[PDB]
Amino acid sequence: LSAEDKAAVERSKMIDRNLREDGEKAAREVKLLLLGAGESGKNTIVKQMKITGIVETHFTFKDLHFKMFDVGAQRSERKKWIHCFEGVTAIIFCVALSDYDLVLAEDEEMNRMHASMKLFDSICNNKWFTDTSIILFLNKKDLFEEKIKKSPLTICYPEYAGSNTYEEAAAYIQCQFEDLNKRKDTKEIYTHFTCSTDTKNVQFVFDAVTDVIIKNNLKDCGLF
Amino acid sequence: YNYYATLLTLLIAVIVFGNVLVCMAVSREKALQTTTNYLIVSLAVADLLVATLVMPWVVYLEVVGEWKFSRIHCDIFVTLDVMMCTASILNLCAISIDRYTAVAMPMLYNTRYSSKRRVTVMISIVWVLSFTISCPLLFGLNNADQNECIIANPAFVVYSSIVSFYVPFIVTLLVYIKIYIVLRRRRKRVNTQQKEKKATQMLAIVLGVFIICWLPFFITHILNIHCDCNIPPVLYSAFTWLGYVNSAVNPIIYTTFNIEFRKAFLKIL
Amino acid sequence: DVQLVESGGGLVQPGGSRKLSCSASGFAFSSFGMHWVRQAPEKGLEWVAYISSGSGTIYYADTVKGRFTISRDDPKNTLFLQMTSLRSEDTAMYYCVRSIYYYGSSPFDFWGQGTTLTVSSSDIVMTQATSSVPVTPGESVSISCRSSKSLLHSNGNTYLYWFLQRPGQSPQLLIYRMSNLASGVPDRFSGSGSGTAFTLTISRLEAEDVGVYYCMQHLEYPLTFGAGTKLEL
Amino acid sequence: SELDQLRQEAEQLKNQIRDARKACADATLSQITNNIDPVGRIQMRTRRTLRGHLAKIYAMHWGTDSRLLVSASQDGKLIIWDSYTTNKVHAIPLRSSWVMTCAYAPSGNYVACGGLDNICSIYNLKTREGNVRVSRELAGHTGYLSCCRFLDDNQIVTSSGDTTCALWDIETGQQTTTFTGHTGDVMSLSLAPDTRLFVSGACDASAKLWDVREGMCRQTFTGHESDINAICFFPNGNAFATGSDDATCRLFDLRADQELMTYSHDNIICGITSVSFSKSGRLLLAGYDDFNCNVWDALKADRAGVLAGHDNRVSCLGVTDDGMAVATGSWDSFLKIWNGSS
Amino acid sequence: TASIAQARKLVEQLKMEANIDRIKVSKAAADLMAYCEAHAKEDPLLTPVPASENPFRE
Ligand SMILES: CC(C)C[C@H]1C(=O)N2CCC[C@H]2[C@]2(O)O[C@](NC(=O)[C@@H]3C=C4c5cccc6[nH]c(Br)c(c56)C[C@H]4N(C)C3)(C(C)C)C(=O)N12
Repeated sequence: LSAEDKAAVERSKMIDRNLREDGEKAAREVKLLLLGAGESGKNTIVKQMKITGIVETHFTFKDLHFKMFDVGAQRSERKKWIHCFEGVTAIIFCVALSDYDLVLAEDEEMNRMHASMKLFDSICNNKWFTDTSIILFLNKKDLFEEKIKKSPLTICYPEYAGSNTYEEAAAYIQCQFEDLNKRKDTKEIYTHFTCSTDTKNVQFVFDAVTDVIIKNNLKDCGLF
Repeated sequence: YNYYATLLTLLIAVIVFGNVLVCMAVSREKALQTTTNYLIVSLAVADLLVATLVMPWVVYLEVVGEWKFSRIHCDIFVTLDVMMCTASILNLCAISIDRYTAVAMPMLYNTRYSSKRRVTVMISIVWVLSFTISCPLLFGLNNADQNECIIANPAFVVYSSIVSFYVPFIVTLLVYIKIYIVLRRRRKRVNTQQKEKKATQMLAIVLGVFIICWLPFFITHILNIHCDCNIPPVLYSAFTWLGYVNSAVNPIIYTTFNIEFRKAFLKIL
Repeated sequence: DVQLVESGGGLVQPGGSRKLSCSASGFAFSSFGMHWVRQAPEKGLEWVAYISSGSGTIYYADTVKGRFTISRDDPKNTLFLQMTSLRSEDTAMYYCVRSIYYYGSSPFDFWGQGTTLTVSSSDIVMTQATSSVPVTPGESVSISCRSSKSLLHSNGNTYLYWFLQRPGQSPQLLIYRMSNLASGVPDRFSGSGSGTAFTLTISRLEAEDVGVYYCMQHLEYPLTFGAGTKLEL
Repeated sequence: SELDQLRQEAEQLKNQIRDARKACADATLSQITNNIDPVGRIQMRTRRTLRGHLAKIYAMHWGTDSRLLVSASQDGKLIIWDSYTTNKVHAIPLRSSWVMTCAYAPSGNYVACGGLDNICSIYNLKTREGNVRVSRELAGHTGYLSCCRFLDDNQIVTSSGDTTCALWDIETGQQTTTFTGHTGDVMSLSLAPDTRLFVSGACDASAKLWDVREGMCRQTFTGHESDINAICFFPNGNAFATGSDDATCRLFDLRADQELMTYSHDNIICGITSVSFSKSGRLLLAGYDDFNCNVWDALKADRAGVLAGHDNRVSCLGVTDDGMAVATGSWDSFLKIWNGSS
Repeated sequence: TASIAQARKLVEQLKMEANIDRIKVSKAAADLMAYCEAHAKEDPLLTPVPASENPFRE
């Protein structure tokens, strides 16, 4: 083995060392997906937590690196790039509560809330995310309380009891997204009501991600 | 007793059958190559060493009732028997620490590179400490006669038993309790269920089998010295076999109950 | 662009300790494998030491073994040669050389300006047929170089390197691995040969082609330069 | 008055061009290849197992010298390999970790890679410094880039998710020609050997060949019922081979202007991540995402061999210019190199 | 007027492709088969090269 060849192997060993170290850093940071309509309060979470194509936001809360991918800018078909995101810890899924009466811009036959549920049904029941838990945020809590009194939730749902108060309707909206989940043993939905406080939103993500990691660890260990 | 020998022969097959399948399954499937499973392989390999290097010699001794082999051969047999059994017990403490790491400090266990380093450290410590404990026996501190070769020095066994069995058992019992405390607390928080129920079942089964099998034999040795009272020989023999039975039961308790491993069993069958 | 400037030396008593510092700027210093080459006044080049990338494998020459130590600091981008127990033979010009190693790479491509350290008072023997040939610009000149050992390795390429050193200038790579051309050399230079007796053919000489031509082997350490062919216009 | 008037003339032309294809379809390729000898079992062993990746491998391209190969991975690292000696030549830290494609230049100087970031970053390998820097960050696409093939050191054709292919100028850093013909997300690219034409299949189940000189859709091929993921040319440049999610590879011909063969088996229902050809073109290497690669016979549609050494699904496989070895890269982070044994 | 503009381009594009002259499959199949036969010996994957000539050795 010549001197040029031996030094080339020595270079590869140096490449191997740096590539293994970068992979160790990549394992430590927690990837989490972000799906939203784009006008449904997804932007509000990204600016609060931080304080075309993919948008990457890096934030650290408590001894942990969070990597977030904002993939709502791409208008292409999801089927041919969602398989990249198979290995991911969670899926933050932003849905505004104010979208129940507002009609969708492109076709206006279907409501915005129904369109978000169609997006939720695709991502949740996807074959790539059979084990990846989803974190669901209800963004426009403040606006929803004012709007519900003016306009009831009956316009969105043919079948609904008609309570027309925040405490029970919001819980029903939470129930509707959870019911769309077909697999309940492998993946669990973590619903949250987004508030203006910056710490509270990041705290729920840290709690949920830690909970999801323990589930992955216990499954690998075999106590499950 | 020839009839008593026949049932013991069957046990040898059971230990080999379970342990060989689990070791082969881990190598074939990348899903079974995770951090905790590597320590389970260590236990399965240790059980095979009990099944092959230790078990026929124990069976043979029961039939003849007297040590007919050379004096040097018995010292090797005593050294292997103590080391491989200690390796099995210490592996369970290693699994305990590994499982506790996952729950208490999830960040360390999640990262693949750090977890791989832990497995190398854990397997090294378990096998070397078992060798260290059995190292004085190899030199010749077994004070047996040439006719019948049994461990006859009481002083050495007391110190050895504490490190081999008692100290990990205190750790193993405490660790699984601590794991159960977090799982019980987590269950209450979620309620304020199927995964938690199975997890509660697994913790009781793991500690239970270890207490049923290994614990009787070691209790007798301490009890005999303190009481200064005679005990029948059969009791030592019976409890020794019971401790060996756990090696047969070790793949079933750890590997079989997990859902992913069940697919590997179907492929073999 | 890239620049290697090494300083330190010029007045050392024999037996003293002089530390040579090579300051590297303008390139990724951590990737390259550094070489120290020494050139005595009006004599051929000799290889002193090599450190790989990352300080993994450090090779020394037989004459400088045990007396000289080569060190590199990667954040400050500085190459240090500590020279101890100097002799009368150690009066030479030390060049800081950077080399990269991969498939298709051009090692020994960039060369330091050089510092003069003067003092007060087995392997592949690379020989060349002639020492100085008077030639005119515009005609084809063939400089030969005969190796003692066959430079052809089992992988396929023969590791002979041609270096041009102008009067009062630093050497430069112009042909690496006997067939390929470096970055910046014109296509008038062409290396040929087979097995042992390698040769270099210039198509057309110019004013910037005058100098001394060396032929370093690189099959195995120590690296051996031949006694170079001086060219006079 | 005009919307439906042109919708009926469009369906008439479509009907008028399928009758021409049928009329010139007296024989199939299943009839002109019965008299020739079969290929036999092509048992290719795993010569090398390029490892060092810690994440999924999306694309890999070969070199002109048939030795170096470039790999695109999920971990944000573009690694140039040495297939013979198995040692890393380079490993570029990428700005985006979602690199869907990568090519190696025909001269060996540059390497391009784009992904979900929608920019095909062209890295200069043979540079004066040590590290491999960014020559240009080609920007202007709206969707994800699925291929970035090189015509030469100055021109790069790129396929994107915004239903447009674009012929980029590397020097100026701007599109010189934009190929807007598809209604679905474009997934493949394949340059012809004479570098004048290129076909690219999209998610509208259609492969269109564009000329680079004029810039318009020369021909349009149909027949698939699902999305076309990977196309490569037969080494003439007269036929390409598509790969769809219906477990069917078709052999469209450019002069015959229709399909020749249908490479589909009953037991496979999975997608076709990558298609490739040998130097002669007899073996059609197709990479299925049921964890292995089937060595199809191009002339006879017979599964000559199976490359079954990958644990996870093979994504990109390429064959060298001299045709020596086929390197298949799967999502288990191993670039196994396969070669026949005598 | 977006639908009308798209329709005009699609109709015009189809007319262009229709004018392209296309040969028979039998002639086209024979030419593709001819390339395979001509370069059958050169191909290492079709006919496996010996290990000495093979750059990839175990
Ligand atoms: C320890 C003494 C008190 C028991 C003694 C004895 O009194 N025997 C009477 C008949 C059977 C025989 C014995 O049990 O059978 C013998 N072997 C054993 O009892 C083996 C010795 C053991 C042991 C001794 C000291 C420290 C230890 N740490 C660990 Br973990 C073990 C261990 C495992 C345990 N294995 C399971 C049994 C002979 C066949 C070698 C023996 O030594 N026996």
